[PDB]
Amino acid sequence: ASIAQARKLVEQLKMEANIDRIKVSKAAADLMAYCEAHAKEDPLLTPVPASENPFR
Amino acid sequence: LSAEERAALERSKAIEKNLKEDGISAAKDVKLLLLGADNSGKSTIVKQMKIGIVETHFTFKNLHFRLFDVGGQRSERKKWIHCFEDVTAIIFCVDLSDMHESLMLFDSICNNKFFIDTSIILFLNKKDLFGEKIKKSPLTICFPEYTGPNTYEDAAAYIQAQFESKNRSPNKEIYCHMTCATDTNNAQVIFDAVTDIIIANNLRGCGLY
Amino acid sequence: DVQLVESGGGLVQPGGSRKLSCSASGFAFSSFGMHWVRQAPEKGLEWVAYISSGSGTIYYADTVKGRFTISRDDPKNTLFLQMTSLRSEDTAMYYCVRSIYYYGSSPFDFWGQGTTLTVSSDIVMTQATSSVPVTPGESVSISCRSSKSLLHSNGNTYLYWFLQRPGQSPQLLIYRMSNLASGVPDRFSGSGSGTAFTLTISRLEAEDVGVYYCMQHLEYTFGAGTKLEL
Amino acid sequence: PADGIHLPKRQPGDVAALIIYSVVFLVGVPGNALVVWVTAFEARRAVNAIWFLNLAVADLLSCLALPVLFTTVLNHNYWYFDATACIVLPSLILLNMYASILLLATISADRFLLVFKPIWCQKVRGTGLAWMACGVAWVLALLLTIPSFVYREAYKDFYSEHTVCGINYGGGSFPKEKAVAILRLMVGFVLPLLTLNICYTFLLLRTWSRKATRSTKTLKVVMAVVICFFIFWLPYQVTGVMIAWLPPSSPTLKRVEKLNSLCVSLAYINCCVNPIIYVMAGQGFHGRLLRS
Amino acid sequence: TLQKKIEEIAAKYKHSVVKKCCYDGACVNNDETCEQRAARISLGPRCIKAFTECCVVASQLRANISHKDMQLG
Amino acid sequence: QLRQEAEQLKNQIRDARKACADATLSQITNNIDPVGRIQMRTRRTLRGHLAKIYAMHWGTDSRLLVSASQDGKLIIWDSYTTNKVHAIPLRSSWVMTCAYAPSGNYVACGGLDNICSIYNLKTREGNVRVSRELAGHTGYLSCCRFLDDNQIVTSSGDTTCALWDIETGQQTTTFTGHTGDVMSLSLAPDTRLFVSGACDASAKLWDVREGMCRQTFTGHESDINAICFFPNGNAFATGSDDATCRLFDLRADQELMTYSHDNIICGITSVSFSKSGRLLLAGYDDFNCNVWDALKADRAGVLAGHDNRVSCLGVTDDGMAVATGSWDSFLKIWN
Repeated sequence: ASIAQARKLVEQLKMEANIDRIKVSKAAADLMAYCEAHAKEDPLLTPVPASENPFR
Repeated sequence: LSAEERAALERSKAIEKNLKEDGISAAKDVKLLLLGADNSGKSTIVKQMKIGIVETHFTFKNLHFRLFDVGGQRSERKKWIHCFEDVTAIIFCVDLSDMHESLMLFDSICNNKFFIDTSIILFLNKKDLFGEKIKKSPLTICFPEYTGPNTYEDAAAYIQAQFESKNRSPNKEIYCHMTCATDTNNAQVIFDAVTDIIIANNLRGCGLY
Repeated sequence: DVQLVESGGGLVQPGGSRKLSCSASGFAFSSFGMHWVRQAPEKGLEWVAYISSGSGTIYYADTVKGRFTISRDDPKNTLFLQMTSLRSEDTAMYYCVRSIYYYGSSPFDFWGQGTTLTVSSDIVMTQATSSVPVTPGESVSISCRSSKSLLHSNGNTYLYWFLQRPGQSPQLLIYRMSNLASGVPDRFSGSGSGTAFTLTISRLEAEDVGVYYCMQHLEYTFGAGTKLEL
Repeated sequence: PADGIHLPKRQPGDVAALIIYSVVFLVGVPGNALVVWVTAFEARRAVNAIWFLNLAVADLLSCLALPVLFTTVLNHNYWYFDATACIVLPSLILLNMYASILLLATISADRFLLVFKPIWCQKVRGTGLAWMACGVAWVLALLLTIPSFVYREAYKDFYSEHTVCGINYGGGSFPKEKAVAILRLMVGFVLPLLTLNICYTFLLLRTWSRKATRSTKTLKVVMAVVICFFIFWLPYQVTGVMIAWLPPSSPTLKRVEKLNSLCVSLAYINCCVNPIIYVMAGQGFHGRLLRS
Repeated sequence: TLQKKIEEIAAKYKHSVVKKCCYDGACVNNDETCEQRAARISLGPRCIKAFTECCVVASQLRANISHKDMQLG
Repeated sequence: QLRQEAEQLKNQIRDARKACADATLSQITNNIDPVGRIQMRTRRTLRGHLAKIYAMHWGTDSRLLVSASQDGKLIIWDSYTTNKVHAIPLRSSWVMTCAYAPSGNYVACGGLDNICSIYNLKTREGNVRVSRELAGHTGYLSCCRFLDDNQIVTSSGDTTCALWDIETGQQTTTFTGHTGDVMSLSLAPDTRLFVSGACDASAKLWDVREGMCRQTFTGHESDINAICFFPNGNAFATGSDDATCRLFDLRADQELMTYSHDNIICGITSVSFSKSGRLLLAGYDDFNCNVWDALKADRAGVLAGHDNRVSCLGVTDDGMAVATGSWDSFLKIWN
C-alpha cells in the first residue's frame, strides 16, 4: 500500500507550507550584516601577521 | 630552540616508523573487488576461499588476497564505487542460469571512469545447470539477437562475446572463465590474472609498460 | 587500573651494586617514557633517570651520570634501573614514575609505591616555607621559585605540582602549571608566571594534609617541600 | 734564442671529441639534476625510485667531473691540476662510471626479478634491499677503481711545459698492467654487458608470452638501452685492451692512445641517456616533475 | 733516472746552445719515430749529431719504463 | 485525489516561495566590495598517509586534526608541529567520514561498515580505545558531527539520519524524509537543528529535539555531496555532482545563490565556510579546491596543490587555517 506514505508526504508538505516565511530581502540583508560584522575576525579572509600566525 | 617537546618529536618518529612498517605489510596483499548481481556467485566464490562491505581474505601461493564483497549494500553505486579504485582487479561474476541486469552492470562498471584501466576477471558462474538450461530453455529468449545454434559451447561463446564487447579502450584486458559450480581452480585463475596485473604494474613503475 | 610496583631494594653494603625493577601493569607501557626518582628519608625528591619510548633517548642525573644505568623491557612491561657503586648519598625510597609525551598530555601522571634502599646551568627549585598551619574550609597559597624562567617561547610553562600524603606515594595535581590533572578535585588551582609560581587551594579537607613539591620540566629537579597540618 | 720553435701540435681527430664532451655535459647535467630531484627523498619511499636515484647521482657526479677531462683533452692530455688530484679525480670519474655500469646491470637484474619472480618480490623487496644492492655495486666499483687509486702518477722529464696523468707499472715480470686490463675488462664490461643482454632477453621472452604483459614498449626501451650501451662501451674497452697488450715499443699505439679519449667521450653518452630513457618510458613523469 | 745520463751525454758539447740541444730533445712524448722531428729542425753539425743520440736514448728510456697514457683508464 | 492534493500543496508552496522572493542576492550585493584575489599558500603538509584520504575534521582547540584514509589509520595530527600525536588502526579501512569531539576527548569515524566508531582519546591507559560502536544504519555511513561529548548525529546511505546517545548507543531520534541516500551532515552553531544533503538533489532542515523536517529545499540537478551551515545557522550551502554549489536560507525557505562557472564540469566533494562566512570553500574532482565568495559567487582563488582528487575540507574554529586532504595521501594546511 502507498496511501499512508502519500498522506504522510502531504501532511509534511502542509506543515512546511503553514510555516512562516520572510522575504529574501530580509534574509539576504541579515546574511550581509553578519558577514560585515565579523569581517575583522577572519585570518582566512584577511591577512594575518607572522607573529600571530599559528602556522608560521 | 626545542623544549622537552623533543619527546613529542620522538613519538611522532615512532608513529612514522610503525606506519611505514604497516604500509609495507599492507602493500604485500592483493586487493580484489568481488562484484556481480544478486545470487550471481560472489557468495560461492568467498565460500571457496575456505574461511555492508565484507572483506573476505585468503592466502594462496605466497600471495595474500582480500576479496572486498560490496554486493550486500543497497545504495547508489556511483557514490561508493570510487572507494575501490586502485585495486588489483575485479572479480565480477554473472549467473548463466538467469541476465540483462548483469550485462547492464558489466557495461556500467567495465567502462566506469575509475575502472577504465583496471583488469576485470569475468567469471561466468553456474556452468553445470546452465548446461541443462540451454537444452530445456532456448537462449533465443534471453538474447533475441542470438543468430546461432542451441548447442552448448556456441551458446557459451555467444554469451562470452556479448560480455566482452563492452570494453571501449585498448589498455585493459578481460579474463573470462567458467566457474563450473565446482571451483577448486578459480584460485589459480585469479592468481594468474593478478600475477599478470602486478607484473604489468611493476613494468609501469619501471617504465616497461 | 594503572599500577607500578617496584622491587630490588633493601640493605646494601657500601660500594655495592644492584638493579631495581619497575613492574608495570594496567596500561600500555610501550608508549610511556617512564622515569625513576627517589626521596631521601628526610629530604625532598630528586631526579635520577629518564628513558624514552622505545629506549631511544635516555638521561641520568649529574651525581649519577656514568654510575647507574636505566633499562626498559617492553614485552615484559618492566623498567630496570641498574645502580652501580652505591654511596652514602644514594640511600632513599625510589619511585618509578610514569610519563607520556604529546600535546596536551599529562607527564608524571602516575607514581609507584616505592622501594627503600639503604647503605651503611642547573635549574634549582626553592620553597620559601617548609610548613604552614592550615584549617579545614580555609584558603591557602603555596609557592615555590625557580632559578630559570620556566616559560618557553611557545607559551608553555613547564611547572608541575605534586602532593605527598603521609605514608603514600606522590600524585600529580597540576601539569604545565595550569592544567589540573585527571582525578583531582577542582578545589586545587595553579597560577604564576616567569620565575614565580603559586598553588591556590580553597576549601581544604583532611585529604590535603601532606607535602607539596614543585618540579620543572623545561630542561634536564624538585623543590624542598611544604608541609600542611592543623 | 729564448725560443726555438713552437707548434699547436697535430690536434688529431680524437681531440675533436670536446664537442661530444660539451654536448653530453649540456644535455646530461640538466636532465640529471631534474631526475635526481624527482627520485629524491620525496620519492625515496618507493623502492623503484631508489635505483634511478643512485644511477642519476652517479651520472651527475660523473657529469660534474666532465670539465676536468674536457680541459685535459683540450690541453692535449696535459694535466693542469695538482699531482694528488691526478690520483683521485680521474679515479673518481672511473669510480662513478663503473658504479653507473654496475647500476645499469643491477637495474636490469631488478627488472628481471620483478618479471621472473613477482611473488618472491614484495617479500624481500624494499628500501633496505635496494640500498644494500646499490652499496654492493658501489663497493664493486671501488674495488675496480682501487688499482687506479694506488697506481696513477704524473711523470715527465725535460718537458717542463707539460705533464700527463698517466699510469706506471714499473716492476718485475708479473703482469702488473695485463692483469689490471683483463680484470677491468671482464668485471666492468663483459659481465655487465652479458648480464644486461641476457636479463633483458629473458625479460622480453617472459613478458611477450601471456598477452597481458605483452607490449612493444618493453621491447623498444630495452633495445634502445642495450644498443646505446654496446655502441658506446665496446670501443672504450677494446681500446683499453689494445693499449695494454700492445708492447711499449709499439707499432701502432700512437693512434690507439688518442682514440681512447674518443672512446671515453662516446661512453659518456650511455650514462647521459639513462635519464632520457627513464623520463621517456615512465608513467608520464610529468606530475612528479612539478609536484616536487 | 735517465736525466743524469742525458746531462752527461750533453756534457760532450762545447757550447751553451750545443748543450741545450739535448735539453729539449730528451722529451718523453708518446709520439713515435721522433726522427721526423730531428730532420725538421735546423742547427749546426754538433747539435745535428747530438739530437739523434739524445732522442734515441730518451725514447728507449720512455719505452722501457712502461709509461702508458690513460685518461679514464 | 491524494496525488492531486500533493500536487496542489507543492504548487501553493512554490507560489508562496515566489511571493516571498521579492529580490535576489545578486541585485542587493551590487554595493559590496569583493574579497579580491585570494592568494593562499600551503603552510603545513601532513605526509604520513599511504592511500586515499576521504575525511578530515579540525578541532575546537584549532590545533589537532583527525584524518580518515584508505590506509586504515585514523591519525590525529599536530597542525603546528606536524607530529602524529596519535594513530588509530581501523577495524575497517573503508572510511569516508570522521569527527572530532568539541571537547577534544573523543573522535568518531565510519564508512562502508555501516558503523560509526567512537574512540576515546583521553584514556587513562595511554592508548586510543574505542568507546562504543554505533550500529543500526542499513546504509553506509557518510558523515557524522558531534553535538557534545555524548550526543552525535550520523548521516547514512539509506536516506536516513540518526541522532545517537553515545552513553547507550541507541537511536534517540531517527530522521526520515529524504528520497535518496544522504551524503553530508552539518550542525548549527546553536546546535538545536541541522540539515542533510542527499543524492536526490534535495537539502532539508531537521529538528534535533523531535526529528520533524522544518524546511525542505530543492533546485539542484544532481546528487548532493556536501553541506556546511553558515556561521549564524540561518543559512547553508550545498555541494553537488553538477559542478555547482547552491546556498539555501532557512527563513526564506528557498534557494538564494548558485555557485556555477563553465570551466568546471566535475562535482564537489566537500564544502565548508570560513569564520566570517564570506568564503565558501568547496573541494572539486579536478584536483583543485576553489574559494567562493558566498555573497557574490565569485571565484576568488584556487587551492590547487593536490596531485589527485581533493575530497575533504575543514576550517579552524579560530578561522586561522583550512586543511584540504585528498587522494594524493597528503593533507595540506593553508592560510
